[PDB]
Formats: sequence, C-alpha cells, structure tokens
Amino acid sequence: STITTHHLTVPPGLTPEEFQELSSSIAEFHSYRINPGQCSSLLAQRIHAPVETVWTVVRRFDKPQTYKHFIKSCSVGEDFRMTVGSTRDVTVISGLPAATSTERLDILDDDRHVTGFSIIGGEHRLRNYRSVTTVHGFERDGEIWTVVLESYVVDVPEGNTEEDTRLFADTVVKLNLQKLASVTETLAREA
Amino acid sequence: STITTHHLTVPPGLTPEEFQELSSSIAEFHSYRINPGQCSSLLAQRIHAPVETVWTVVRRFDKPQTYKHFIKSCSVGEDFRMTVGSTRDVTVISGLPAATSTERLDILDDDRHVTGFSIIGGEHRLRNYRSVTTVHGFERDGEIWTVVLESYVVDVPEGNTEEDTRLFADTVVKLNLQKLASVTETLAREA
Ligand SMILES: O=C(O)c1cccnc1
Ligand SMILES: O=C(O)c1cccnc1
Repeated sequence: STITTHHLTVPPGLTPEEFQELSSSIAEFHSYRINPGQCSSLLAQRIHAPVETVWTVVRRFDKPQTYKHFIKSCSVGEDFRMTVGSTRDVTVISGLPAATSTERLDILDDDRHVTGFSIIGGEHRLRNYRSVTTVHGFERDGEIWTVVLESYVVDVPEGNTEEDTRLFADTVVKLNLQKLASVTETLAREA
Repeated sequence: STITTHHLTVPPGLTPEEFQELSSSIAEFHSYRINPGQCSSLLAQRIHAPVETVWTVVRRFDKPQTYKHFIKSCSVGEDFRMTVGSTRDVTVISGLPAATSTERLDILDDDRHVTGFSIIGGEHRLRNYRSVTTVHGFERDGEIWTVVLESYVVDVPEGNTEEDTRLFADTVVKLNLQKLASVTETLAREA
C-alpha cells in the first residue's frame, strides 16, 4: 500500500508553471492510497474558456454524453437531484450487446469546482473505478484560461498488465477531456 | 441482398455542394452489396490541408497509430512492402488482455488516393469488417481544402442490434478522422 505521487510530476499537456500553481489542489483532490493490483493516473487539459463555462458542463452528472464519447444514453431517476450518493445508468458504446454501467456521484462542490464518480456496476473492465475532476481558473495579464484535471484509481483485472489497463483508461479520459475542451470553447467563442 | 445507398445521402459533416461533387466517387468506391446481418456506413471529414499532405498519412498502412486512437502498437513483416495482400498486426487498446488484430491491405491507389483494409483475425466484435478510405481535393476561388471519405461494411454479431454495432464502428471512424484532420492540419499549418 502506497500513496500516489501525481502531485510531484508535471502532467502531460500542462506547463511546469501551471503545475506549481496546482500542486496543493492535486495533493488535496487527486491523491489516492493504492494497493497492489490497482493503478492510478492524472490527466490534464487546457481550455480557452472561463471556469464557470467549463464547470457548467463538467458538473452535469445526468448528461455525461455532452462531453464523453461512446455514450449511447444516460438515464437517471424520476426525482433525480444533483446530490451525493445519487446514481446514473449509462449505456456505453462497446461493440457488445446493449448493457448499462451504474455510476455513483461521489463529490459535488460548486464552490471549489470538484466532482467525482464511481462505477458501481456493469463495466467489468473497470471494476473499482473512481475518478475526480477539478476545474481551475488561470489569469495572466488580463488573459484567462482554464485547466481541467481528471484522475482515477482502478483495479487491474486478473489477466491484464497494469500498462494495458492504464492505456485504455488514459485514452478514454484524454479523449473525453478533448471533447470537453471543444464543447466549451465553442460555447465560449460563440456565446 | 441489397446495394448500399451512401451515394444518395449527404454524409454528416459535408455540404450538399461537396456531396454532389463526390457522388461518382461514392458510387465507385463506397458502395457495397450487403446481406441481412450486415450493416454499412459512410463518414466524412473536412480537412484544411492539401490532398497530398492528407494522403501521405492515410496511405501509411504500417503506421495506423499516427491518426488512429486506441492503437498500442503495429507490427508488419521484416521485408514489408506497401503491396495489396500484405498484412499488419495491430494491438488495440481494449481494456482486455493483450491481443492482436490482423488486418489485410485490400486497395492502394496512389494516383486516385484510394486505400482500404479488412480485419482478418482478432477483433470478434468486427468480424468481416472491411473499409475503404478516399481523399479528395477541393478548390474555390484559389482556396483549397480536402475531404476524406471512409466507409465500411461489417457483420452484426449474434446478440447485437445493428444500431449498436453501427454506433460503435461509426464512433471509432469519426474519432479517427478527427485525429487525421488535426494531425494533417498541424502539419499543414507548421510545414
Ligand atoms: O469517465 C469515464 O466514463 C471513463 C473513464 C475511463 C474509462 N472508462 C470510462
Ligand atoms: O479503422 C479501424 O481500425 C476501426 C474502425 C471501426 C471500428 N474498429 C476499428
């Protein structure tokens, strides 16, 4: 059992100067105690849009399809409210027969721009998956931009190397963060 | 048994005027006779780069990782030459235990900018997968751009709707074409 070290390495796609401004947030929100058989990763994405524009999309637990790829549909309860412990049923585009991943909302902090979720049923390739996404505003000489950080911890299935699990989860997260950027930059450029 | 009708519908992300310039090419290269239990799709991507810049990337059968997502590695023979009937072994990022998809190069026409491949082993979700990619130059008042068209035909696995198979294959193709655009536009803007 160890503690992750995401707060001591510059995540790809981030400047060292950006990283050093984010160190405390990475320690607070993007650290995990990991056991053997588990792996963890931290991904970053710079977005040329204001923080609240990005957050408004990131915080919509009931509409992951807005920025995530491979979502066929997302269903929530009839009296769903955006509250910790609530769940969503996501239908992922797998090439396999129709199914659903049940996901639990773990964190929602509208003041600090933190959210996170856990996969609690369905996707057997990501058993014990848990992620946290945070949104951060930057300013330099009157210019503003945003950085989104997303980390996860996950169990490595029996009969898989860590390096294959990480490579799948990283690719999904990185692609989703790219879509988040395009979606919110379009919104920023247009609105 | 029917003939696909990709040449009579405007593919998403294409203007009707672009489509009507491409009708003959869609009929020649992006038509398939499909049997029940099979589905087919045509995808388009506009790229702001010259045709040969895009083609140089599209034609590299031995380096699909340059524009495709989820590729861990690609291996070809020791005396591999870029010739029809040649194969490549691609390791796809599945979240599942390491494996390989064997893919056959079906077409290569450097004069008409046509290529295509078939999956001939591995990916059981895409049995009988076959695609064709063509690259087309456009000009308007001295401005030039490119359009890439990619179609496939594939068997729908037992225990799957067509709509789930198509949605997976379409998402993969569309995402790959997006990467192709970014890769080649970067190359065009920079070089
Ligand atoms: O955020 C998700 O839904 C996700 C991330 C990594 C892998 N699979 C799913
Ligand atoms: O082009 C590919 O490699 C591909 C396209 C669709 C689905 N799976 C793979």
